[PDB]
Amino acid sequence: KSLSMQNVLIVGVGFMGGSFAKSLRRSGFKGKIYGYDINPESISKAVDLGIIDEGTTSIAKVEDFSPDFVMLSSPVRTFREIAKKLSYILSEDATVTDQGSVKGKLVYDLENILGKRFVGGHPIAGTEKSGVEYSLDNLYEGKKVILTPTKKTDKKRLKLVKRVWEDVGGVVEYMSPELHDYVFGVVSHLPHAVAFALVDTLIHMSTPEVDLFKYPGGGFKDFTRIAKSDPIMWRDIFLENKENVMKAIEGFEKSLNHLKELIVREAEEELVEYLKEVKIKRMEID
Amino acid sequence: LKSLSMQNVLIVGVGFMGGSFAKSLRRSGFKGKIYGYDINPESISKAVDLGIIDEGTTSIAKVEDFSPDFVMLSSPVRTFREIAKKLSYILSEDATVTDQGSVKGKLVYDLENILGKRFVGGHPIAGTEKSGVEYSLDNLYEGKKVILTPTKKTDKKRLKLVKRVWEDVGGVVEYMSPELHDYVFGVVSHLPHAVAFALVDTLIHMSTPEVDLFKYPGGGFKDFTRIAKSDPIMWRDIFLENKENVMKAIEGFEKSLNHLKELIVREAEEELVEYLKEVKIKRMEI
Ligand SMILES: NC(=O)c1ccc[n+]([C@@H]2O[C@H](COP(=O)([O-])OP(=O)(O)OC[C@H]3O[C@@H](n4cnc5c(N)ncnc54)[C@H](O)[C@@H]3O)[C@@H](O)[C@H]2O)c1
Ligand SMILES: NC(=O)c1ccc[n+]([C@@H]2O[C@H](COP(=O)([O-])OP(=O)(O)OC[C@H]3O[C@@H](n4cnc5c(N)ncnc54)[C@H](O)[C@@H]3O)[C@@H](O)[C@H]2O)c1
Ligand SMILES: O=C(O)CCc1ccc(O)cc1
Ligand SMILES: [Cl-]
Repeated sequence: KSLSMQNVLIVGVGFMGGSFAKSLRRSGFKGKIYGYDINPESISKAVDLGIIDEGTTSIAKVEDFSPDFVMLSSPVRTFREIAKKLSYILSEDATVTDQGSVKGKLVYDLENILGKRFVGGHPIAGTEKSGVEYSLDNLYEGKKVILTPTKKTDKKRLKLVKRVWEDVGGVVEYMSPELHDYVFGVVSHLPHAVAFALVDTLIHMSTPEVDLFKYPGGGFKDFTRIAKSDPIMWRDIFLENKENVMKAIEGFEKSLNHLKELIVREAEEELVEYLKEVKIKRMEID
Repeated sequence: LKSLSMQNVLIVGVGFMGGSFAKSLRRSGFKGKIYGYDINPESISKAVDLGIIDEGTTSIAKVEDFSPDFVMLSSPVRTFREIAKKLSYILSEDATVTDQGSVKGKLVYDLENILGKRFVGGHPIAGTEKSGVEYSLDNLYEGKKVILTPTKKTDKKRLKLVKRVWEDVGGVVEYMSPELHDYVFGVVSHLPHAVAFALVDTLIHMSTPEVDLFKYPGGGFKDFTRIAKSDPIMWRDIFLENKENVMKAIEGFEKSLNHLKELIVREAEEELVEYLKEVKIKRMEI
């Protein structure tokens, strides 16, 4: 009947932060939406789009905003040092949460830094776009949002963050931080990794007279979609989820090694079978 | 008048590509007969029902009553040889045979050995992961590359014919030796298929009694693996027929993947970024 999120801080006002801010307003949130960014232009473009009401590039200026709900949306490796400043600035009743692509250890360090204020999350929604000029107001509609509560999580804040994601249309599901990094190490980080390595392959396998990038129409096209992926976002994911990424890369090698042994032996029905399972499983999801 | 040059067309393999060929031929104003040959009698009746072929047969002998002067081989690649042996005597000396097979190389020379002057090797760089005459399109080749692989033995009159025919359906024709062809598409087509298939195979064997990874397709897995729904027989044929190149391509890819793994393990922040930045190469886009 009447609610309690006064002032919302968007930390890192780019594509995800702006999609959050826009989505939230479009769901009928009527309080303040503020921005903190190291880039004055991220805040400038954002204000000019009516995406935020006001922002800054001083973290100290954030206290004048009195945020009670903070969404972290910069690259994941900026989170810890930002949480530290925030822990001196934020009211004990503020809630802090995030859209970072990695969870695991990060969620525990952030609980430790921010005490009971922290709830880890990750919307599985993305279109590989960069910058706030690209942000959408319906990005989260029908998408899984994963929250990663731990024994220490404040239940009410868990509930508050969950409601909020539902208001922008997300479908919420809980996972342990560790399980999240495994699941997404395999389902998301590993595919990006092989996409980057494929692009690298075609660079090294071109000759001066033969440009392999002239011939995308035979299966490579979907892979070029990594053209748009942000190199700093991915460097940060790869390092922060290092262990699980190595594991996922190893399982893949395992799969690729099998397939190629089938090719070497010049199998036939084994190979056909292998391809047949893969088709069947990949069709199940679409 | 002009097309006394092509009167009776045989499509061998009345599937997605064979039917897309028949459909584009008709659409471009071909008035002659289009016949079909397939070991699957359902391919034939479906093609006739859909107005894609006028008549067809599952009996190779029958093909002689059709009197074909232009044959487009559209079955899985490893059927071409045995089929060719049947055609070498069923077909007129004045007939032309060409193909849409995804591999060239040795198979081109073999087919000019069986078929003589009749044969011209070809490969339209068009299509999708779908199988079956039901998914045939009438505009599949428009503005797509088509690679013809003439040799020192190719009849020049038949080359011009096939080339013209690909142009009448919207194709953009260029030439490659049969060996360069198999190198190029080994790397830009066959390798991305192997990699997509192995990507799916990875989620199968990294799933667990604690988690079905197929439940989370939205972080990159889906987009990158459409082509893993491709047809198992077609791909088996491709991997075996072009094995020396597929193996070289896969090894080259492992060299790239290993490089990235290396940058990740030693947390080489700057190099990683620069490796990922490779995707911003102009060569690539759209
Ligand atoms: N597909 C996706 O784009 C997607 C999906 C899920 C999660 N995420 C997560 O969203 C977060 C942000 O991603 P994005 O795609 O919006 O990126 P983006 O490149 O648009 O924006 C990042 C924004 O954060 C700002 N920023 C960078 N360093 C900062 C710092 N030290 N302090 C304050 N601000 C800083 C940048 O100026 C930019 O405005 C990441 O944690 C990422 O893992 C992205
Ligand atoms: N996008 C693509 O799917 C694509 C693109 C370019 C080239 N190709 C090539 O085109 C050919 C056909 O591919 P498709 O995707 O149309 O496969 P498809 O499965 O749709 O159709 C192949 C057809 O050949 C028939 N067939 C199988 N063995 C046969 C035999 N021994 N004799 C006669 N018919 C036989 C099948 O019954 C089927 O009707 C393949 O050589 C493939 O490499 C495919
Ligand atoms: O599905 C795709 O995008 C690849 C289509 C495609 C597959 C094989 C081939 O030889 C040419 C084209
Ligand atoms: Cl192409």
